[PDB]
Amino acid sequence: MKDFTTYLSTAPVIATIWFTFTAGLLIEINRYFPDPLVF
Amino acid sequence: LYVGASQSSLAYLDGSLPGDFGFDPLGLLDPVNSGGFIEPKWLQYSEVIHARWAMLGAAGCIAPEVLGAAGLIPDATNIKWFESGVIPPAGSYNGYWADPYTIFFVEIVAMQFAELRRLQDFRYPGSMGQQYFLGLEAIFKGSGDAAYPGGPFFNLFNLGKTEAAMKELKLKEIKNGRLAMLAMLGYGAQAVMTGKGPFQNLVEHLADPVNNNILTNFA
Amino acid sequence: VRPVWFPGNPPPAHLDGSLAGDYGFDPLFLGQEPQTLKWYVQAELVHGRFAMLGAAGIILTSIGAKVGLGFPEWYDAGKVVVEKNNIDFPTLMVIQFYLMGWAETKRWYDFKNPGSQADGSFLGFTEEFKGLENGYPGGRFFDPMGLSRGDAAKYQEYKQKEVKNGRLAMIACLGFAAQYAATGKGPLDNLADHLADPNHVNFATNGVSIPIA
Amino acid sequence: FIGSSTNLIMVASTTATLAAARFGLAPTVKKNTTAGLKLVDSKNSAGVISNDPAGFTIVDVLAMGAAGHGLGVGIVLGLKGIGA
Amino acid sequence: KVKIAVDRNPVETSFEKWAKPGHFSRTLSKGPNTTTWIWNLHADAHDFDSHTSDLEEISRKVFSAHFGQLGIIFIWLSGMYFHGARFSNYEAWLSDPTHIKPSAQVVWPIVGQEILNGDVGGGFQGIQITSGFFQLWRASGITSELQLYTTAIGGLVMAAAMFFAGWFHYHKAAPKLEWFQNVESMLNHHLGGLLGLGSLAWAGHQIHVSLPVNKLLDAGVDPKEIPLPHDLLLNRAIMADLYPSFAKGIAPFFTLNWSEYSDFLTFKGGLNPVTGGLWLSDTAHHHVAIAVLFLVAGHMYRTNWGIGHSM
Amino acid sequence: DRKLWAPGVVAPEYLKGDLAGDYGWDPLGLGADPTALKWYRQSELQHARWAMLGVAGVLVQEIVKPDVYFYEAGLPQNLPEPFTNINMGGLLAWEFILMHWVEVRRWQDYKNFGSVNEDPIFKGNKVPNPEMGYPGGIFDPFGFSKGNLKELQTKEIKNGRLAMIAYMAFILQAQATGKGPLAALSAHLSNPFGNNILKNIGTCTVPHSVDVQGLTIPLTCLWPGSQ
Ligand code: CLA
Ligand code: CLA
Ligand code: CLA
Ligand code: CLA
Ligand SMILES: CC1=C[C@H](O)CC(C)(C)[C@H]1/C=C/C(C)=C/C=C/C(C)=C/C=C/C=C(C)/C=C/C=C(C)/C=C/C1=C(C)C[C@H](O)CC1(C)C
Ligand SMILES: CC1=C(/C=C/C(C)=C/C=C/C(C)=C/C=C/C=C(C)/C=C/C=C(C)/C=C/C2=C(C)CCCC2(C)C)C(C)(C)CCC1
Ligand SMILES: CCCCCCCCCCCCO[C@@H]1O[C@H](CO)[C@@H](O[C@H]2O[C@H](CO)[C@@H](O)[C@H](O)[C@H]2O)[C@H](O)[C@H]1O
Repeated sequence: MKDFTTYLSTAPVIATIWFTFTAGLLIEINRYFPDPLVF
Repeated sequence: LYVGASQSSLAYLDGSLPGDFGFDPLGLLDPVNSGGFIEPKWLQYSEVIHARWAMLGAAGCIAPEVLGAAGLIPDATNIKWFESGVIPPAGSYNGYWADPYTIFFVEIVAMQFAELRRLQDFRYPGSMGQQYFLGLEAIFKGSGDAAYPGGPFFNLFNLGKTEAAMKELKLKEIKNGRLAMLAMLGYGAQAVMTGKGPFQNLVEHLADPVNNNILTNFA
Repeated sequence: VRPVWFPGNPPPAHLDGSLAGDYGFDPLFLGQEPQTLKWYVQAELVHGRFAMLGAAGIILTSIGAKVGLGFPEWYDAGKVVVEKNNIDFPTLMVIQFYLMGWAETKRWYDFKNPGSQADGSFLGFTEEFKGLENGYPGGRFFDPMGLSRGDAAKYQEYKQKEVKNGRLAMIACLGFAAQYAATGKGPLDNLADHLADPNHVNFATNGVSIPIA
Repeated sequence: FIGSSTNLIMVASTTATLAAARFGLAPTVKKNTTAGLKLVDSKNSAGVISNDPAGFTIVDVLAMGAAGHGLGVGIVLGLKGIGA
Repeated sequence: KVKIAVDRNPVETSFEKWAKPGHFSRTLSKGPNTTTWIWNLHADAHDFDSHTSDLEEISRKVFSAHFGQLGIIFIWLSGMYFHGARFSNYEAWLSDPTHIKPSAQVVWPIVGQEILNGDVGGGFQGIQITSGFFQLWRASGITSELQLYTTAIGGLVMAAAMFFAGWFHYHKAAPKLEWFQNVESMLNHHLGGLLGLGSLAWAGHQIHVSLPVNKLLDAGVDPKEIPLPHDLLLNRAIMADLYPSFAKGIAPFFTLNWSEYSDFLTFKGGLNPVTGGLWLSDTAHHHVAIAVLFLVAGHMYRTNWGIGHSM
Repeated sequence: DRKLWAPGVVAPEYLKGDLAGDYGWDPLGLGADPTALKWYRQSELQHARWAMLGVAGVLVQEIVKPDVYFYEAGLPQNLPEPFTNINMGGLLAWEFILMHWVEVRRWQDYKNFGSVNEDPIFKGNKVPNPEMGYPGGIFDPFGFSKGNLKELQTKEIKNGRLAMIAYMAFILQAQATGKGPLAALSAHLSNPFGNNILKNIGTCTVPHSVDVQGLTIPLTCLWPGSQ
């Protein structure tokens, strides 16, 4: 389990998780606030 | 002994196991570099399990038809084995206390306890005689052999008192099981060909063996 | 020696029979790391204790609905209370997060720092918030009758009953959701139907649990 | 079908193959042909035992049976195809 | 002696190596000091020969890597069958194949991308596919999204089996080098079993399902009223009506009266005028012949008996 | 040593012949645990004595009142005067209260032998209670224990085991035939081949439910037969 969590802490895994989180956040924002051109 | 014997098989087939008639053309019981399910212990145990289920099936699939002919059971029962409900497409009996999926659940829960407890004794010999199981664990100690647990219930009448007598009975169990496993293949092959019952097939082959056989059935 | 979940299979090493309800069940080794195991212990107890209140709430209100006492089904109670009593959903929800937030954060920091909530910081209360064990905060507020501070053996037996009754309630709440989703009726309506026809009214004949049936 | 042209052809074909191997007029599990199309002692691995005097094992029968079947099928369908 | 030979519990199943990048290499296991290490790790990941000089270990890695590939391909196929059952216009296209465009990919409505859901027809909006799956499924005789969904579930069960096989044949029962070096046995099974049996089995599906279903489709019968494949497999009278020779059963096969099966085993050539594709009766007689040819070919190499050839 | 349940069987080590009616018969090994054997022996004594009273009740009642069916005597409308149509609830009240006392007294004797062997009211009144399950004294008002108790314990357990099988015969015969145990014998003797389990089995002659003074009590047979 400790080794498994270390594997989940590897650069590629963290990147996939972090980028999936960031992409999701941006998508959801555009899903609830569509066509945002200006502040 | 039996046709197909090979010098290669004579290496491991020394006649200790029940039904060793020297027949291993594909070299499956060779202990050298063995592993997975291709190993003597699992394969002998599997032949006996298949054999015991096949002996009960060869009788269960041919019993209702015979008894129905003898008039000992109502015609309502007396149904063909493939028409019992195991394969609804081929037919199903609507006179059970519950529907088949309800009875099948009862089967799942029952078999899982029976099979997984039998498995644990093969994996950890003597384990099923330790943890409490309503006092039944007293009869599940088993022996060092998985296919022959024996004990107060599995060997109720203590038959096979001597090593020789038990060896003979083990030879008779494997012989009758191997025959029944072949009968069960016949029952399935003859149900696809004629679409009739195993008993009916025998009755026709006696009523007229020439016009009632596989070569005639092809047409 | 201790009864295990799959008879014949040795218990995992991180499970030594010390914890209440230890039947050596951790097939995915999720509690292999100790500190993680302590967290999951409080998690199972917190989930289980809520499920026990939930199950007892659904069963009583379901009995009152089975009889003619006008108690709404569990899946309809939320709307009845708000509508009949003109209660503002947003206000009730935020009030809950305020109260639960305070109690949960104090329980959280006790886990992070055991005994740290008994300094008198909260209205001068000290001993009622020290905590006896992980997931077992005795004292005079949470154990008002002293059952944990009297007869050590009785305390151990009570802990076994609590975890087992909590795991049963957690299974029962999953059953109340699955049965409502599959049948659309209440839990005691499902029990009456089964009792009436146990061989023809069950999951195998609900038309949903087994799709090929 | 019994005694029919097809039946006779099939029976004779399989019989001829079995006989050829049985009398060393064909390759066997213990007799293998050389590049010069000969017949020398082969070295079967499984080494199935045969009480048969010429050591004709069941594998030899299986092989001859297949060869003979193929021969019979080809002859029957071939004659049918050539009208004969 | 050709035989099954394996080593038991050769490699432990732990995540210890998962947390040690470059464990497979003597140079890479030391860890990274420059960015070149990252590239080297990925570039030398599947070069087993460079990992170890043991052929048996390399062979065991290759075998399990192939089971991993087979599992990947199965997931891919299950997705295609699933998207055909849940995100496609196949059922409408079955009724009107000359006008409705095949589509099996629907996009979510976000950032304006829903424009990609074109008006493909059949009351459906999605991306037009060109993989040819709709025509393959029609040839196979699939007429419902239920059949596509069931095959998708089957493919995932097969993918799980492939990944299991990969783990089992590397960590539990790893075949020894002698096993892999049985080229004569491998060719006999791949020609006779994989190819010949595969072709024979496919002929079975085509004769009992593809030919009657497609004959009814070409006759103009609505896909809803066509008999289900099992109805055709369990009833000979229906198949006999569509193909008179089925009334004779398999007698003609064992009596060498093959000419009787001329109505489903044909040599027409050319193209079916209704669909523009090859005749399925021609594809059926073809796969039956392929099966026979490859069954013979798989009995050429010597194994555990004297008969056969030595490469 | 002693006679066993079968020729060639070896008695379990825990069955050495101490308890009466010991044929070394424990196929499922439920007596291997001493605590369990003690409870199961009490349970066997309870089922034996109750079943012997039941066999005798069904037979005596059948002879005295051959018109009343034992399987349906519990129905209040079939109660003898002046108990006909008596409030069944009130009747269960007496049985629950009385049985609960006697059953908890006997139970406490199991938990602590010789702990409840005295009249809780009129002190001095005490039962000998030589062995658990055998109180004696007021319970043995004729002194038959003062003799060969072990041989009498054998007759009790043997007659009890036979009565337990018989009672279940009466029940199953009642369910398949609809008649009591002497009426069934007569029907058999009337036409042995005509009336027998071969034909009787396959039919449950018991309704699915009965209304007792306003309450529906669900009823079931011991096998899925035509009901
Ligand atoms: C390229 C594929 C492939 C190959 C070459 C092998 C090869 C081998 N396997 Mg293996 N295996 C595979 C795939 C493969 N496997 C898959 C996908 C699984 C997961 C289901 C397994 C699970 C598995 C287990 C659990 C075991 C093996 C074992 C073995 C070894 C000897 C057993 C044997 O195969 O005898 C021949 C196989 C049999 C006698 C059993 C036949 C049962 C099959 C399922 C019946 C039908 C097979 C046929 C292809 C089905 C066609 C379709 C059907 C509708 C007719 C052998 C080296 C055994 C071993 O380790 O020995 C040391 C062993 O224990 N395999
Ligand atoms: C939980 C199950 C499990 C566990 C704990 C292990 C553990 C281990 N395995 Mg292993 N293995 C498994 C399942 C498992 N395996 C299965 C199912 C297979 C069949 C494919 C294999 C086949 C296998 C081989 C052939 C080898 C190992 C090896 C090893 C050891 C080191 C390699 C390693 O794991 O690093 C971790 C490696 C990875 C995380 C890479 C993942 C590979 C996946 C399948 C590729 C997926 C790519 C994706 C589909 C497409 C990407 C496209 C892109 C655009 C995103 C290690 C102790 C190696 C060894 O023995 O040590 C030298 C060895 O050579 N395994
Ligand atoms: C009838 C026998 C048979 C069959 C059908 C196969 C089939 C296959 N073998 Mg193979 N093989 C066999 C015998 C057989 N083998 C024998 C006897 C040996 C020892 C000499 C080998 C040694 C061998 C090696 C070294 C390799 C293969 C590989 C393969 C796969 C190549 C991928 C492909 O093109 O097919 C397409 C794929 C499919 C059609 C999917 C269907 C596959 C199912 C599971 C059919 C079952 C095959 C299996 C042998 C049946 C037994 C399983 C049982 C043990 C549980 C393929 C599925 C390659 C591989 O890695 O596969 C993982 C490979 O490297 N085989
Ligand atoms: C893989 C290829 C394949 C398969 C699977 C089938 C399968 C089938 N064909 Mg077919 N066929 C094929 C290729 C194939 N065919 C080819 C290539 C041709 C061209 C020559 C034909 C031409 C053809 C014709 C003309 C006909 C068939 C027919 C049939 C059906 C009946 C078979 C029969 O009569 O008895 C065959 C005997 C058996 C299948 C043996 C059965 C053994 C059983 C399954 C074993 C069970 C054992 C087990 C232990 C039992 C216990 C069960 C458990 C619950 C306890 C059958 C479903 C007939 C039909 O359509 O019927 C309507 C028919 O008329 N076929
Ligand atoms: C030896 C050898 C050697 C070499 O080396 C190789 C080889 C050759 C491979 C090997 C082998 C061979 C063989 C032959 C095998 C076979 C098997 C079988 C047949 C089985 C069966 C098997 C069979 C079986 C189990 C059966 C079973 C059955 C049962 C239980 C039951 C059933 C039933 C009944 C009653 C009735 C109903 O109504 C229905 C049912 C439900 C259905
Ligand atoms: C003299 C003698 C003997 C006898 C023996 C015998 C009797 C033998 C024979 C045997 C036999 C009787 C054999 C045969 C076999 C056959 C087979 C084995 C066949 C097979 C078939 C096949 C393989 C086919 C194939 C195919 C198809 C299916 C399709 C198309 C065509 C073809 C051909 C390709 C004895 C013992 C008495 C001893 C003493 C002396
Ligand atoms: C050789 C083994 C490997 C291939 C196995 C193929 C079969 C697998 C089992 C499922 C199919 C069973 O085979 C099934 O047999 C019945 C027998 O009544 C056939 O039934 C057919 O022949 C019977 C006579 O025998 C006719 O009365 C019936 O009208 C006709 O449809 C089904 O059409 C066929 O589908």
